[PDB]
Amino acid sequence: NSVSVDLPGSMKVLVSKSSNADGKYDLIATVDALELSGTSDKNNGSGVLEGVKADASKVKLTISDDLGQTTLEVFKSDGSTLVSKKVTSKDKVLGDVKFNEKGEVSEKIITRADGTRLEYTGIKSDGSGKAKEVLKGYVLEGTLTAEKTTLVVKEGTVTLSKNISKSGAVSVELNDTDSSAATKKTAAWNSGTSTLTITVNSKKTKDLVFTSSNTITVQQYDSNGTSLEGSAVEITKLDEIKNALK
Repeated sequence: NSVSVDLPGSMKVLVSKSSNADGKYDLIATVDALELSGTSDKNNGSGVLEGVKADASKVKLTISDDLGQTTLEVFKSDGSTLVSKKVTSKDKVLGDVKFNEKGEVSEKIITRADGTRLEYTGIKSDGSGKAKEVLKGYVLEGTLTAEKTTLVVKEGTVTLSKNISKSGAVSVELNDTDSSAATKKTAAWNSGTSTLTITVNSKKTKDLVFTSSNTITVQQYDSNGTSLEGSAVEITKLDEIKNALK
């Protein structure tokens, strides 16, 4: 009979213990009540399974040869145009994509391995849309273009912009429309340490670090402006980011 194999994306597939006359393995899977079935030339659970929803939408589950990745697709009833695609990759990142009546991407939600998310909605043919990053404790809102995602926090005359390039690189900037040189904030970005250093009146005031854990930390310089003091504090609420910009 069969062997159960654990899949990425909280799924299971049952694979036949031995092969058929063609050398092939039977695959069976239930996905949210829908029975899928398939045949594979490998013995490990990898391969393609198919089924059809009660509304006649076609479904396909594709499991990569190394079991690292699953793709779950729903199609219109003639199987030609995508309706939804959910891809869990070997680093457990999820991409959940919705398509327009013409099967072109309209919405994409990325869930990172740590549970933080990028939510892109109202995606248009040029790759532009609306964006939101959902972090632990707070959300950042902005826009998407084919160049970059730009999330924005505003506080007084100060605008902080977090940019995620098309390839995933982060960079951050600060603009202040204050003209009083005593009080106007400016900032320099170090992409090497992923640190935004803020300055007021030729004195460093604080370092904002945009971490590889998708957190933001704040650490103040001493009253001189010369050197850091105390220790970095993790932002836990959008107000604490706003405070850092005061």
